[PDB]
Amino acid sequence: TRHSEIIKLENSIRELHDMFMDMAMLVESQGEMIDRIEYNVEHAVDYVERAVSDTKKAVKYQS
Amino acid sequence: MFMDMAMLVESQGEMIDRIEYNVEHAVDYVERAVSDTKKAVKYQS
Amino acid sequence: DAGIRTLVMLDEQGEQLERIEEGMDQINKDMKEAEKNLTDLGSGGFIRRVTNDARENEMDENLEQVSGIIGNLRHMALDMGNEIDTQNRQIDRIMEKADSNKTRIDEANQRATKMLG
Amino acid sequence: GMDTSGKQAEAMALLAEAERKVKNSQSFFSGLFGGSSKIEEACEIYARAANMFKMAKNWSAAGNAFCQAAQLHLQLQSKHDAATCFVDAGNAFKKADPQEAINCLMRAIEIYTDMGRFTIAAKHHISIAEIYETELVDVEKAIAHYEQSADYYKGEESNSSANKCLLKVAGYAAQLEQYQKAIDIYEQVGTSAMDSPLLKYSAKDYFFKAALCHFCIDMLNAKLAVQKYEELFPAFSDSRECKLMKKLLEAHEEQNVDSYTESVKEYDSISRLDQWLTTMLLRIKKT
Amino acid sequence: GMDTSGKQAEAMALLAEAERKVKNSKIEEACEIYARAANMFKMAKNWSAAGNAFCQAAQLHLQLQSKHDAATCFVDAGNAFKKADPQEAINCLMRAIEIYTDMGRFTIAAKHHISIAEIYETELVDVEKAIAHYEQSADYYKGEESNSSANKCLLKVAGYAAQLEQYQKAIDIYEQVGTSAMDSPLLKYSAKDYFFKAALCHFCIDMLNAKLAVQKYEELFPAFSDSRECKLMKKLLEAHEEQNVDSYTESVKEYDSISRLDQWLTTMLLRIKKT
Amino acid sequence: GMDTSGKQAEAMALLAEAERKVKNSIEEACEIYARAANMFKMAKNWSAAGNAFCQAAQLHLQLQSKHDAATCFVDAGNAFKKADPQEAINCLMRAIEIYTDMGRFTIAAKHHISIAEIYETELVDVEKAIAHYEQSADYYKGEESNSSANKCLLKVAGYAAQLEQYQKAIDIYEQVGTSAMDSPLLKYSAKDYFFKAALCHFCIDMLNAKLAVQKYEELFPAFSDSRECKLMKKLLEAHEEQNVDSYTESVKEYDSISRLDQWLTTMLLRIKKTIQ
Repeated sequence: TRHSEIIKLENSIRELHDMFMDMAMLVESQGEMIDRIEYNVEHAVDYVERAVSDTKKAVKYQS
Repeated sequence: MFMDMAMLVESQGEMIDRIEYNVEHAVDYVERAVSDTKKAVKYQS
Repeated sequence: DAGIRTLVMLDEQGEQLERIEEGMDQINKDMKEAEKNLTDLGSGGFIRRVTNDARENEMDENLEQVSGIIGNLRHMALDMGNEIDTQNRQIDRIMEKADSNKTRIDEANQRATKMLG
Repeated sequence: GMDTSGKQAEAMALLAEAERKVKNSQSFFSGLFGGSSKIEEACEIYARAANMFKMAKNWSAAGNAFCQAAQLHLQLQSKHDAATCFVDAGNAFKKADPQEAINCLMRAIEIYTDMGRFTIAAKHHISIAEIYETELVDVEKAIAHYEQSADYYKGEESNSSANKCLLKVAGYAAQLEQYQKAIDIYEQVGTSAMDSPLLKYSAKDYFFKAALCHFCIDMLNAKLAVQKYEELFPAFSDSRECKLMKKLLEAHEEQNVDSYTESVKEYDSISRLDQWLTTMLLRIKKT
Repeated sequence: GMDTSGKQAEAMALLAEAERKVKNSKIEEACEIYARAANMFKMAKNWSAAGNAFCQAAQLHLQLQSKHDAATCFVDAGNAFKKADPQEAINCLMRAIEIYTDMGRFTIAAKHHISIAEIYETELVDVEKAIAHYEQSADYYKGEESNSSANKCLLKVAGYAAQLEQYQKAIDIYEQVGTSAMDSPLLKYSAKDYFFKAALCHFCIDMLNAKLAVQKYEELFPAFSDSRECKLMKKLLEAHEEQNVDSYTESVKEYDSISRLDQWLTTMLLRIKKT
Repeated sequence: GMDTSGKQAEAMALLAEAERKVKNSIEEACEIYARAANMFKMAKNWSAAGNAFCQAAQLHLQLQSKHDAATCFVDAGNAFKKADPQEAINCLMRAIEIYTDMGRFTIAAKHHISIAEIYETELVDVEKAIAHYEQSADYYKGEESNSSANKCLLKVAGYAAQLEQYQKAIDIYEQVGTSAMDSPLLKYSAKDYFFKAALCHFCIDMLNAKLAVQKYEELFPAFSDSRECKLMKKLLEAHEEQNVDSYTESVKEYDSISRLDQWLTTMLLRIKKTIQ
């Protein structure tokens, strides 16, 4: 009984820690990816804003 | 480990909320520009 | 308690992620339509009893409690994985869409300067 | 610190430049009609002045500059950036005075909802509710703002988002010595989470809260209600909540104060308890 | 199953219509209709024909003035060939990788490097080109500061080298990664595991140096003592002093009772035990 | 091999083309320089690549562009960060100034974090690194990002306690713990921070530490229930009795109970040095 329960608990905690480390690595990768995506989208929105403003002022000057 | 993960997940949540706000502004201005372009093209014709 | 709070807030984050994915699809479609229009413009025991005293008894039960709780913890932990795992894929997907978006506007800008000259 | 003085001086000089530019803009309009360029340029000057004042740590000057920029740009019939400038002014005033922030955010919400931008309006409503709760004891304003934001989010098809607003409203109602509303919200949230695969585990706790707040209205009706909960979520028996509730009921049945106190102390020893639970327990002990 | 025949016939008819249209300013429409025909074949689930149609559509797109969409079409053609003659898939993915690197997007290039390496090693038995691809991906990722994926590639190549008896590179990679993890507050708990594996690999070179290596690891990372893995390693090291098979066999059985050892771990354990 | 030499030759040709085109006298030169810098990076030539990126950024800024010019400056800085810390520092400072002018204060705080990180790890620098950390924390606090601000403040407090007096560390730990008291997630760590404060006082003198721990116990009763309360009481008794043997016994027992991070043990040894 002692061995059964002790090794069962050891296996449970080991699997818990394994999936937790896997999830932490995945979460770090996700954090890097989302930081990149935020940078990319901020740059894209700034670029499109500048382009549309430039087009508006150009058409106003020409019309 | 749980405490560190909790803090990291909260930071990720704030990151996501900020990205949501930026995207909301982006879509708002995109819709406004779409309306302006539609009006301009319709009236120019 | 911390596990439960993390799971619930991760569920909220996942719903928000789906919402922002819908918003990104809306952005893509609207920008494509605008560009097209603009182009068209142109377990048995846990402790042995060294002494027959009450101090031993509760130990077993105590230990048992933790054991049982760990069982529960298992599902909790596993559950978390699932959620985040799914979210993973979603993020990758949006990347490609985002790329296309910017790419298009790039040439669009050039067009706005190429025809005017 | 030379940095602070230098930043203040340059910000003041740029703000004076903006003021003189707006002043002679009217003269130019009357004389030669330069156009609308002068107003927009003054708008960017005011925004830069506000940013430089913020970098100088003078929040009041930044807020004032944001207000002037908002007014000047709104005169050009551009309401989106006007509301953005009101939001900036409210953020600036947040450190100096938390009252002008309220009206600035109200105006920003009105502008945003004029165009159907309900997301920003709801977020600003939540921010104003939080500001009211932190500053003023008038929980009614926070409740109104929170329920308005929750209604907007429900109209936005945002699931699992207004639920937090409903939970906050329930907590406020329970704190305000009004129980039926909080009990109803708690039970509704719990039964909703029942069908949620993840929130179901937490759902049981919500029931307890309802029962707890249902124990202030009257003892027996709460006890009976537990059965209604117990049948709904039989796993609630496995949790310590059933044992705690039944033991408290048994202790109160015979005015056994010592048993009540000992159980509360042991439960706190297992893990720290929240202020809400302590207040509920104290109020129940009055009987 | 008449549905497959119907889809094939519809896709062939669409391809014929595209060919007539292109044969009849028309470059853009020709490229678009060819791409639509390729997508129709892909929908029909004819992997060979769909891949051929999509690759000729990619070529015609290259005939059209575009680079970014050209790279996207190249990578999509490589994915389509994934379930076809692997040589064409590999070559098209090389072309897409080169185009992406020319555009400066190194992260996607390294992701495609990992993809090609994995598909090549899993399908074909040769490993050297896959290791080279993984190394190139790690180089780009580290140059771009993508620590996670570069470290994953380094770990993969280290594992392959250890499997290939080139334990020196594997132990060096594991040691550097583990000390870097020690530097960072995060992932340190897992890094010791790498040391354990590395320590095992270390014994493969010789026996007497195992004691010195474990002492160096202990003094470098004192908490590594708490690892039951280190206790098992030292027990087995002491047991190996005598020519007895019962000791280490029972030891590995007992440890496996806790968690199931990885197949590679069991293989290297048997290798060390036998000789 | 062939690849590096060919890519280097192509980059040289691109630089020559851009130089002659500018001599003919504008953006096309900027894209040519950017492509040449990408060519150098592909060649793995860390040198002459960050310089090319900086030159392209300056050329594009010549027409008042800031966004993409700032991005290219940051790229040059990151490229030179591994090769030459000074060039990366200059590029990061330029990016910080440009983004502060444009209002991207979050980017400025990130660049300050990077500068402080390189100063602590790459260079031998503590004062400027501490100043950069403080500036980044203030910027993040202004941008409603308090987690990184608290982390940087804790790091600065640790550094100050290590090299300077503990008063700054005392204030930082006390304020952080008080803020975390109400915080539900950070509450448990709050006690730890409070605990640290006591240690910071014990190094200075026994009376100040005693008064501080009494104040914390009265204000925050939970700290009493933790093992840290008993450990601090025992250490206080050992110091008061001027019997370093008891201090040593308590330290060994506490180390045996749980592992140490090599910092608490160092502080306790320093305290043992002043016990006399």
